[PDB]
Parts: sequence; structure tokens; C-alpha cells
Amino acid sequence: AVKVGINGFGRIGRNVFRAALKNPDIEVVAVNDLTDANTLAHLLKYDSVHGRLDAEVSVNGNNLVVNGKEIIVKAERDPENLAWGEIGVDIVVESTGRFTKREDAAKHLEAGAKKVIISAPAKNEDITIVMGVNQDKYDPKAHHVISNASSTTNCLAPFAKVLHEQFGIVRGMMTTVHSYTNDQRILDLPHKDLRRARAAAESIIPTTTGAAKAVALVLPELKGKLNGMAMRVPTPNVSVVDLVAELEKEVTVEEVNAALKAAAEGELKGILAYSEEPLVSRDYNGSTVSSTIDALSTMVIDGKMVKVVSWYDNETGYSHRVVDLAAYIASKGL
Amino acid sequence: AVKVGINGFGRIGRNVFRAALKNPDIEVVAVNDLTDANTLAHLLKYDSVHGRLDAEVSVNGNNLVVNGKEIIVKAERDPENLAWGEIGVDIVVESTGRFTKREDAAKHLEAGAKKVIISAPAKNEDITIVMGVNQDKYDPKAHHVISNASSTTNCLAPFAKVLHEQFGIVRGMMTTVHSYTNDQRILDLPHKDLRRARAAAESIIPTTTGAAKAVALVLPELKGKLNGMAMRVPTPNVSVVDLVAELEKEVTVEEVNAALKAAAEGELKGILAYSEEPLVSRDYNGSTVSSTIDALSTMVIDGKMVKVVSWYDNETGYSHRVVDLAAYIASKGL
Amino acid sequence: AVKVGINGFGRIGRNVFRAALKNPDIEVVAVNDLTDANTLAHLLKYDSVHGRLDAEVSVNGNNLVVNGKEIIVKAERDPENLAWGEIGVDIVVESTGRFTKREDAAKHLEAGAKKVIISAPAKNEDITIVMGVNQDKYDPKAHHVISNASSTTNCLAPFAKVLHEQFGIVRGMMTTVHSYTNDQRILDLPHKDLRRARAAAESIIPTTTGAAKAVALVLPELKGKLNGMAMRVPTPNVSVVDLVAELEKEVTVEEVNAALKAAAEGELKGILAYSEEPLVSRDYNGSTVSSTIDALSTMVIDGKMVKVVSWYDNETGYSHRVVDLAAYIASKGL
Amino acid sequence: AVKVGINGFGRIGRNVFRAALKNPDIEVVAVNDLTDANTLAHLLKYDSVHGRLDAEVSVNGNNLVVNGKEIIVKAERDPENLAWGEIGVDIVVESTGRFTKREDAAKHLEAGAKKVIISAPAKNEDITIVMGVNQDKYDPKAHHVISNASSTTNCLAPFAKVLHEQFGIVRGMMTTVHSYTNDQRILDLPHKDLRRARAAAESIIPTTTGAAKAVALVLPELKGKLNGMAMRVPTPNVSVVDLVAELEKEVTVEEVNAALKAAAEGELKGILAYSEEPLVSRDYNGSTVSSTIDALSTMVIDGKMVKVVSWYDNETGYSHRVVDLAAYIASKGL
Ligand SMILES: NC(=O)c1ccc[n+]([C@@H]2O[C@H](COP(=O)([O-])OP(=O)(O)OC[C@H]3O[C@@H](n4cnc5c(N)ncnc54)[C@H](O)[C@@H]3O)[C@@H](O)[C@H]2O)c1
Ligand SMILES: NC(=O)c1ccc[n+]([C@@H]2O[C@H](COP(=O)([O-])OP(=O)(O)OC[C@H]3O[C@@H](n4cnc5c(N)ncnc54)[C@H](O)[C@@H]3O)[C@@H](O)[C@H]2O)c1
Ligand SMILES: NC(=O)c1ccc[n+]([C@@H]2O[C@H](COP(=O)([O-])OP(=O)(O)OC[C@H]3O[C@@H](n4cnc5c(N)ncnc54)[C@H](O)[C@@H]3O)[C@@H](O)[C@H]2O)c1
Ligand SMILES: NC(=O)c1ccc[n+]([C@@H]2O[C@H](COP(=O)([O-])OP(=O)(O)OC[C@H]3O[C@@H](n4cnc5c(N)ncnc54)[C@H](O)[C@@H]3O)[C@@H](O)[C@H]2O)c1
Repeated sequence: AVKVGINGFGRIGRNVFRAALKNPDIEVVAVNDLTDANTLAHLLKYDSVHGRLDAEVSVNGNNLVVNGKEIIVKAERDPENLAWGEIGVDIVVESTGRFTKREDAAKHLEAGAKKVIISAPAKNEDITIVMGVNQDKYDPKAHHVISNASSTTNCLAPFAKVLHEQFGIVRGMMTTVHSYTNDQRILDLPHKDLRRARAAAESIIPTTTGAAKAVALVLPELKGKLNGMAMRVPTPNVSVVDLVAELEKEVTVEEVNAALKAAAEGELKGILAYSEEPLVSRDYNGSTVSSTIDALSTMVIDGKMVKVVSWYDNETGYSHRVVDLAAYIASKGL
Repeated sequence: AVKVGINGFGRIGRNVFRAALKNPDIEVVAVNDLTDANTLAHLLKYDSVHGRLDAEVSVNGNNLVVNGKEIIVKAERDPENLAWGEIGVDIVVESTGRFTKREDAAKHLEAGAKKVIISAPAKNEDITIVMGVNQDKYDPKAHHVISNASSTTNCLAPFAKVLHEQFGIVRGMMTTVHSYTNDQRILDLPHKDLRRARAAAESIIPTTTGAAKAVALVLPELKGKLNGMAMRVPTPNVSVVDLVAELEKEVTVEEVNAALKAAAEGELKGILAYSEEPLVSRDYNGSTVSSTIDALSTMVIDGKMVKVVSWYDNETGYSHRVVDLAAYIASKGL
Repeated sequence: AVKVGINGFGRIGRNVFRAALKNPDIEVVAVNDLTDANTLAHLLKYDSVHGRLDAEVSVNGNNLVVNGKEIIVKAERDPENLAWGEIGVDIVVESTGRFTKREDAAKHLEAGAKKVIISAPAKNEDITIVMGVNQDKYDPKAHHVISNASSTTNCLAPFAKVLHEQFGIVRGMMTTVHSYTNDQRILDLPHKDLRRARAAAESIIPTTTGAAKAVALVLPELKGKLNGMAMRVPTPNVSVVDLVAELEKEVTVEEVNAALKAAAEGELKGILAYSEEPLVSRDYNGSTVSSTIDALSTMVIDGKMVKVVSWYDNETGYSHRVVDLAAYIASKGL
Repeated sequence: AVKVGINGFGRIGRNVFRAALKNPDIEVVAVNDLTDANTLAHLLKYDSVHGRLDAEVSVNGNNLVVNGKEIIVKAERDPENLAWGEIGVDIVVESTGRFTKREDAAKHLEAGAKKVIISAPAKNEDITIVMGVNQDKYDPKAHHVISNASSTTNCLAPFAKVLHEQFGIVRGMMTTVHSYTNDQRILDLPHKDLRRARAAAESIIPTTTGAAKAVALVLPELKGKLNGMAMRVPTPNVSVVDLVAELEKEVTVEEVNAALKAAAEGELKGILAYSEEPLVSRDYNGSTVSSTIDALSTMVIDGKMVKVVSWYDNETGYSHRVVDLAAYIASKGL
């Protein structure tokens, strides 16, 4: 139905493309990057993390062809030259990681697009949305540049919503043991973050994250109640959130998990998941939900301090949420 | 001075041997394992984690020779046949990981040894000691089988002591992002812990740990105040403790770090360290201290919740503490 | 059809089971290992290398239930106590790694089995077979303890066959950059092979291999003409054979690749495959063929020396060849 | 003595600096990259591969201060704006990776430099040199832009020299199982080489290499006789050359190894080394030689075909050869 365009056909760009294939309401008709159709086609066909694409892929002229459907391939470094309007693209997924500021993301709008979804925390966005938590705050009339937050926030926000509405959160701190990403470095190179400058596959790398505070963006009641950090480790994909929080009401482990399980089977079905299996990160590769509670890890002290651990395929979960948001926005009128 | 014997010449056994080379008060005269002198000599000479041994190594007869010093090599599976007494071994470092129960560890005593140091949490030990925290509780007259706890507890205990004596700990939870060890599995094999059964270098593996509760063994005041877990990740060595705790007194980040830094330069010098550099796990390989505070990671909410992150070379730090304990015990009289 | 038993439900054991699900001529009614049905069921369902098994898996008291069918679980360290005869098991896949010698493998026969397939190079086996190369040499009346060779031999033999019949091999040498396996070590531990004693996920590890020599067991004409080595590297699965050989007939790269391709689309279809894609090891995880030619790597000098590179999923290709062999052996009468 | 400048303070840049500290004939007075003195100082002090630099490192306003000496830090993306002449820099090590073509490298000369050492295979260089093989061909009056070849060529050339002079090489093919480098990608990203575009730490990655052909630049007699490929694997450093060659003279493994050993203890000492130890890649990290023969791997068939395996720390060996070359070039007059 709605024509979509992806700017930055990378880990998120391609994952989003695959998710879109499952939703007949959104049609990805064009992608943009900094290489040729040949290369983008080869990357989409063979993925080191998610395997071989289950569809026919070819190159026709200077474009891609997926299961007979033709996808326009652009290679414009400057978003202003994307002419999205010219080909009827209404929604643009900004996943280059270079245009998180509104002044840059808005270039897609000048190019003819109607809505822009920044696939990451943003700067001066009209609004930040986490599906299953605050999509209702989206306002078609004023929100044109939207942020889908980070995968980490998308994992924490949902169960943080549950703990707070069910038991009340006084304060809490989190740590996300996160798989390395392309923002890091192969072997000790310059980086604004002296931590991320170090060989990604050789160390446990502590780094700062705003995912905790960003939760306040979608859950205002929690402003100033959370903070945390990240630890990048030697895994190519799949991460996990570890939250330690002080609760108002007195509770037991069973209660906490019971609340989380009910929410996952209820109002958060498809967003929050609940597992009582003793699994590891590899088992969650391909997971489409935003957050799966590792129930066996639930822990409580004095009935006031709790530890909740949740899994998330940082590439997949988030990309599926991007498509949900794109469909949600389209259904609101363009 | 005191003759030492090492049972289980592995990651800890060999690391302990190297540490002993630096202390003229302890002399390691015999090691036992399940292989031949040739093999143990080759392992001691070339280490994948700590590099080539800086000393001359050879094999003479059925024994090892390190810088001209001869080390007896035994290959007795059953500790009772070690005849430590016959060669004058008074202290035995039990690092096979198979004899953590007192009934097994005591076999070294029947063999003629006077004291046994179990290099891990134990079962029914006469006492568990963490150097810099409770070595004063050691009683030469009644403590013959001693536990040096785990490397994780050795990392947490010291700064937990400081936070509690300085600000008072109501309760706290910790998570140790830990390098894989030989207790794990290369590729999905049977293991009592269905988590540790999974390919160690391919996933982030959540696992349970008693390091938090074990802190109570050396710091009785903290009984029932702590609990936590571990996450084994794809790194061959070096781990980090992440503690989230509720404090009694109201404090600031600067205060917390100031207290930790003073303790590291004071009463805990050589045990607790303090760093304000943005480093990663590889930078701590070879670290001899038990715990180095990553000050930049210190974080506080409402002046009541704090996050303290500390580094520890799980093999090296602990092994150096084993030698300290052996010397400490010897100085108490055998 | 013919009932099979798996002794050693490990990487090959469980992969052999997966393949058997697709082969109507064979049925797995029992497996034996050193643990409980709950551990094996958990391992069968969650695989760090091949993902979640696409089938119903549960535990029936003391047995496994896969897609309704009930699999009997044994835990006999001694093959002589398996009593295969009491459950009608005719063919036993010996994949423990401990019974590669006929004296030991033959115990399954004493236990009621009729044929034993050793999943690896063996000692004193009645015959060594490489599917697609010499299954014709199989003698139902004389061969009871059969070896399915190694996965490396299964990868090399098929195209070595093609090269020799088509151009004649004077002599050659190979190196297989092979993924690590459970025969190695996590962190420097005793091992008969001092190279394999070293941390598997940390180095490139040269180790000897008899795969090249073994080719002669299935292709007599190549006796004494081939030799090689292995290099274990930090990947969990998938390997590649690198053969450099002197040919009798003068050839060009195009002619060598054409012969390999024709053989793959002809007589060796399903056993040998041919690829002109610039792929990497991760791309062959799950591959069921025994050998896939990496055509872009084919090289020639003076029209006499050639380099042929072929990929292989050491777990899947081999495990499927084992099932193929079991079905073949059965079609000959037991 | 002669003042040197390093353009590109990366893996080779910083390793070249470490080696220069030990060479009295050369002094590094300035380095150029794309960041601030604080970033470079932090990278120089903490290395994920080679550990903490054993020296005093600090920042003096806008420059580096190593063991007292002050190093000027530049940040000019355009080599033409380096003004080496104004600071007396005579020799410049071009190790950015972006200026391997003479048209670009020659800019340093236009900037006041007298000689330029390109740390890699080059295009239109006045001459390519492999230390210990053909430095004699150097012409101070005609050669201004010199290439120090690749680390792979530096590893292969020295023993290829020995084999040819001693037995005569008819033809051969090599494969270098090489550690990943910064030229690769963290997670499937565009790259001219579709193989190198794939996650470096997740697969075995075949890639082309001109190292074998390049040998002819330093050993004319071997022109058109050698060829090969590379296989990038999941290790951060250290590589190994695997050469299979047809010899003119009939030989035994013992004679080949004896020749290699004699050459290592003779004319090629310090360049070529010989080892009879069963080591692994981690053992050669820090090795300063260009090539170390793994004698246990030497193999021969029909007394004519031989396989020689040699190790090399692609970062350290090469970087030291660069310093050696710089000192040599200087001893010839600038
Ligand atoms: N990787 C994760 O787990 C994850 C999860 C959620 C959100 N994100 C966010 O999504 C964004 C992209 O992340 P990624 O991991 O996919 O990165 P990536 O580096 O893998 O992909 C980025 C793609 O954008 C292209 N690109 C860069 N500049 C371009 C330009 N100017 N014009 C057009 N194309 C250009 C690159 O060629 C590349 O293919 C970031 O903002 C990041 O923080 C990442
Ligand atoms: N690895 C760490 O980071 C770490 C840190 C602190 C404490 N520990 C503890 O120390 C112990 C050993 O750990 P490791 O990592 O060195 O293990 P390891 O497996 O590397 O070494 C154990 C050694 O003991 C030998 N051994 C086993 N059974 C034997 C027997 N019956 N008799 C004689 N020798 C035998 C093995 O051959 C091996 O060399 C464990 O209890 C463990 O929990 C480990
Ligand atoms: N992994 C590969 O790439 C590969 C490929 C081809 C052939 N092989 C061969 O197959 C065999 C097994 O290899 P793997 O990788 O599956 O090993 P593995 O260690 O993963 O599996 C072996 C299984 O056998 C069990 N076992 C051990 N002793 C036992 C006993 N006495 N009785 C019953 N069960 C016992 C273990 O518990 C384990 O689950 C070896 O001979 C090996 O060389 C391995
Ligand atoms: N890494 C090895 O194993 C190895 C061995 C031998 C030769 N080499 C060669 O040496 C060169 C560099 O390799 P590396 O591994 O050190 O790479 P690297 O990426 O680690 O280092 C390159 C450095 O150059 C800097 N740089 C890039 N453009 C610049 C510019 N225009 N001006 C100034 N600085 C700039 C980067 O910031 C970086 O720090 C390559 O040509 C490579 O082929 C690498």
C-alpha cells in the first residue's frame, strides 16, 4: 500500500526490508546507499548473521529484483537529491546513522517524502516512539520526523512500563550486554569514544548509553528514575538488558514474573515475550519481538529490589518495530 | 621457605606457579596433574593468554626444570597417593576443581600436607578467606582446609567492604560479565548447567553465581544483603563486576569514587585499585590486583542508588591472592 | 524401514538424527550418551550452530519424543551393555569418538546390532567408505564394521576423483582450514596433540590430518600420492579444503572448472556441488553436500599445477553422508 | 640520526613507531592522522593486540611526548599540506593505506621529504624491496618512492629465496591463513571485494592476494612461477604462509629443513627464523622476524613436491622491516 524508501541499506536497512516483505500494507520501492546494485544485491542475498535470503534475487539494469519485484537503487550521499516525491515515496526509513539530527533527517522531506523515521535516538525529532508504549502520542498533523529510539530502549521500555504500572519504580539502573555493531572498530582506530575505538571482537567494552534516560521520552512518569550503561562484547548479534530497580510495593519473584508473563500474553503480545527456558544469545537470533523476559534470571531482595533480565535481537526486533511504526503512521493518514 | 605443592596445574595452577616465582618465602617444589612432564612443561612455557614464560624451561627425567630449579611432577588422580609429607610439602594449593568438598580436600592432609588451600568456593571448609578483607579470621589451630573463594568474590568483597563501612549497604545486586573458563563447553555438550553446556565462544551465556552471597562469608554484616548472576561471554580471560546497590547515607558520584580511591591507596593497596582511564578488558590481562575500580563508570541516582564497576583478571589476580594466602598461612606457623 | 541406534548423541550424533528425519528408509529408535533425557532433549532443540530444530521435542519419563515418535534414551558408558538386539536396532552409528577401533566398535554387534558405522577414521575396520566414491566396494556379507571416513576426506575424495579420472593426478598436498571441534580445548589443557591443547578460539592451530592419505582407502590409484595438514581456526562450524596438485594432462582453469561442474551436475550430484559465488564460511552452514567447489579460487600454473578449493559443513554434510550410507547398506540386505 | 615522519598512525604506523624506539639510526619527530593528540596518545599507550607500551606517554598541548621526546601531531588529510621540509623530516613512512599509488605518495616529496616508504604493495613505485632479499637493488639516486611490499611477501620471499637457490623452484602455489585487518568489515558492509565485505570475526574468508606474484619483484628468477590466495580468519593478529612447490633437485624433508635452518642461522638471521616447536599463532604475537619456519610441518612427496609453512606477525615483523629499510636507505645517503 504505502510506498517506502530506505536510506542506508545496512544491518537495519536490510533487516527492515525483510520484515516489510511480510506486511502487505507497506511496499519498499527504493533503497539508497553508497555502492552499486550488484553489491547491495549480494549483501541482501547472503547474510553472515541471518543466513541466505529465502527469495529470488537478481540485478536488472541498475536496480535490484526480489522475487520479481523491482527495487530502485540510488547512491546519493546527499539526502536532498533523493527525489523521493518523484517516485511516490511517502515514508523514509533513515538508517544510515549519519542523519539523526532533524536538520539532516528533514532533507528527506524537502526531497518529496512525507514522513521520516529515524532508526535511532535522535536530536530535535518531533517525537520519539516505542511501539507498544506510546504510539498513541504520535500526531499526524505535527510529527513529520519521528524517532523509533534504540533497540535497547525498545527492549527496556516495555517491561519497565509493566513494573512501574504494576509495582511502581522508585529508581533503577541497567546494563546492556550488547553485541558489537558497525559503529565500533575492528582494530584500535580513532573514535569519539575511546572505548569503542578498541578492537570490538577482542574485549568486553564498557560504553555509555542513553537508553535508560530515553525511556523517559516514552514513559514520562519515569523521568530521572533510570540511568545505566552498556558493555559491548564479542558476539555479532543479539543483546540482553539487565535491570536492577527499587520498587514501591513489596513483591516476590513469582509475582514479578507473573506480571511480566500476563503482559506478554496480554496488552504487549508481539512486543514483550516471556520465557522460562535456560537459553543463550544465539537462541534469540531472528527474534521478532522487542523484549523477551528471561524469567529464570528474575531475582528479588527484601521484596523491594528486583533484577529483571531481557533478551533482544538488536537488528531484527527493532527492524520489525520500524515496519510496525511505518504501517501505524501510514494508517494515520499521509 | 615453605614448601608448596600444586594439585591441578591448570589455568590457576600455572598462574599460581608464576606468582610464586616472585615470592622468596614460598617454594613450589611439586605439581600434580593427569599428564606427563613433557606436556606440563610445554604448557608452562607457552600460554595463549599470558604469552611465553620469561624463564628457562626444560625436562629432566620425569620432572620439570624452571631456571635451574627442579619441580617434581606427579600424575596421581587420587590425592591420597600424593605423599606430600614424604617430600616435605606443608601447603597444598588444590586447583583441580574436582576436590572442593572438605572430604576430598582433606585427602591432601592424610597424604602428609599440613594445610590445604581450595582455589574456589568450597563445601564444609574450615574457613573461607579473601585477602584484604578477613585473613585475620584465619586460626592456625583449627583451620586446616581453607577456601580462597572465587575470583568474582575476590573482586567484589574489597570494594563492597568500603561502600558498606563508608556509606552502609541496605541491599544490592551484581552481575559479572565473565570470560569463559574451562568449566564450560566448546560446542553444545552435556553439563549440569544447561547454560554452560552451550558453545562458550558463540554466545552471551547467563549463569548463576554464589559470589554475591559468598561475600557474606568474609563480610558477615552483609548477610542476606546481596545476590546476583553472571554472564559468560566470548573472551578468553579478564572479567568485570557490575554492582547496583542501595546505600544508607546520601552521596554523590565524586564521594563514592573518592572513598574507593582512598581505600585503594590506603588499607587496600595491592588488593583494590582505582582507575579513571577509559579502558577495556584486554588492558587488564596480567593485572595482579583483585579489583580495579572503573571510576568513569561510577553512577548515582537520588544519592541513594549507586553503580560501581570493577575489573579483575580472573586467572592472575586470584592466583596472586593464593600465594599471598599461602605466605600468610605459613607465617602463622605450621 | 531399518531401525538405527546412535551411540554418542553429540555434534555428529544429533546432526545424524536431524538428517534421518528426512530419510524414509531409516528410523532412529534409540540414542545413547552420558546424561539424562532432559539434557539431550534440551540439546536437540537448541543448537548454537544450526538454530532451533524444526520439530516437536519433549521428554516422556525417561525417553525423548520427537514429532510424536518416542526415542529411547540410554546412558551406558560400556557399548557391551547397550542390548541393541532387544530393541531391533540393526544399524548403529558409532559417534562417541571413543570407539573408533574395531575391537571396541564390534561390541555393538555383540550387543545385537548387525552393522556398525564408525563416524570417523577407524582402525582395523572391515572397510572405509566415501559415499559417491566407493560404496560399490561394500560387501554385505563381509563388512560389518564400516568407517565413513572423516568429513575432510568426504570433501576431498569426490573432486580428487574427478581430477584424477579427467586429468590424472601425479601428486598433491592439501591443507584444510577447519572449524574447531570438541576434540580441542577451551584454554590450554593437556592433549596428546600439543597443538590441539591450546585455546581453540584464540589461535590458528596447525595439526596433522590423515585425510589426504585416507583418500587412498577409497581411491586406490591415489595411494601414496597425496598428503596434507589441517589448520584449526576460530569458527564453530564449516571448513574448506585447499588442494594443490600436479596434473598429467595440460589444462587451463576453465577446463578444470568445467569438469568439476559437469561432475557436480552429473554423477556426483548431491555429493559434489559447484559454486561461482564469492561466499564465505558462514554461507555454507547447513550445506548438506560433501563438497562444494569454490570455482572463483581455481588456479593453474604452466597448465600443470592446479589449486582447487572446496567448502564443507563438517557437521551437516558428513552427518547426511552417514544417513545415506546407512540406507545404502540396508538396501543390500542385513 | 635521520628524522622520520609517519603518515597514518594506525596498526602499522604505531607499530613502526615502537620499533623505531629501538633503532638509534632513526628518530620519529612527527606523525599525521585524522584525530587529536589525546586520541593518538591513548591508542599508543593501550594496544588490544600488543599490550601496554613500555614507555612514558603523555600529551603536550597539541603534541605527543614519549619518554621525554616530543612528537609533533598533524591532522592533514591531504599529504601535500604536511610540510615535512619545515621540520627536517627526510624519510616518510606512508602507512595510511590511501596513498599506495606513486602519484599520491610523491606528495610527501613535494612537501619537503626526500624519501617515501610505502608500507604496502604499490603502483608505479620506483622500487619494491624485501629486506634480506634485494635491498642491494636500491639506488639512492633514482629510488625515492619505495614500497616495502606486503607482510605476506616479506614472509614468503626469504624462504622462497632459500628453496630456489638451494633446490630451484619449478613452480608453486601458496595460501596465507591471515589474521583480519582494518581493511575488512565488522558486519557485512559494502567493499570492493565482496568477500572482505563480510563479518571478519565470523567466517573463514577467501580473498585474492598478489603476494606470490609480488615475490618476482624481489626475486626476478621466480617471475611467473608462483601464485596464491589468502584466507582471512577470526584472529586479531599473526598469520602463516603455506607454500606447496615443485623442486628441481630431489630432496628429503630433512634436507629442506636443514637448508632453511642454516639460512636462518646464517645470512638471513633476524629475517628468517626456524622453529621445531609445535606452536600456535598466539605464540608469534610480538615476533620481530619476517618469517619463522614451522619445521614440524615441512612435508615432501616423490622427493619433488614440498610444503613449507612459515609464521609471521603481520604487524610487528613488517613494521620492524620498515624501520630496517629506513635505516638502510639512510646509510646510503639522502
Ligand atoms: N545495529 C544495531 O543493532 C542497531 C539497532 C537499532 C538501531 N541502530 C541504528 O540504525 C542506524 C544504522 O545502523 P546499522 O547497524 O545498520 O549500520 P551500518 O553501518 O551497518 O549500515 C549503514 C548503511 O548506511 C550506508 N550509508 C552511510 N552513509 C550513507 C549516506 N550518506 N547515504 C546513503 N547511505 C549511506 C552504509 O553504506 C551502510 O550500508 C544507526 O543510527 C544505529 O544507531 C542499530
Ligand atoms: N579460571 C578462572 O578464572 C578461575 C578463577 C578462580 C578460581 N578458579 C577455580 O580453580 C579451579 C581450577 O580452575 P581452572 O580454570 O584452572 O581449571 P583447568 O581445567 O584449567 O585446570 C585444572 C587442572 O587440573 C587437572 N586435574 C583434573 N583432575 C585432576 C586430578 N584428579 N588430579 C590432578 N590433577 C587433575 C587438569 O588436568 C587441569 O590441568 C576450579 O575450582 C575453579 O572454579 C578458576
Ligand atoms: N565435529 C565434526 O566436525 C566431525 C565431523 C566428522 C566426524 N567427526 C567424528 O565423529 C565423532 C564424534 O564427534 P563430535 O564432534 O560429535 O563429538 P562430541 O564430543 O560433540 O560428541 C560425542 C558425544 O559422545 C558422548 N560420549 C562419550 N563417551 C561416551 C560413551 N562412552 N558412551 C556413550 N556416549 C559417550 C559424549 O557425551 C558426546 O555427547 C568423532 O570420532 C569425530 O572425529 C566429527
Ligand atoms: N595490518 C597489517 O597486517 C598490515 C601489514 C603490512 C602492511 N599493511 C599495510 O599498511 C597500510 C595501513 O594498514 P593498517 O593496518 O595500519 O591500517 P589502519 O586503518 O589501522 O591505519 C591507517 C591509519 O591511517 C589513518 N588515515 C587514513 N586516511 C588518512 C589520511 N588521508 N591522512 C592521514 N591519516 C589517515 C587512519 O586514521 C588510521 O589510523 C595499508 O596500506 C596496509 O595494506 C598492513
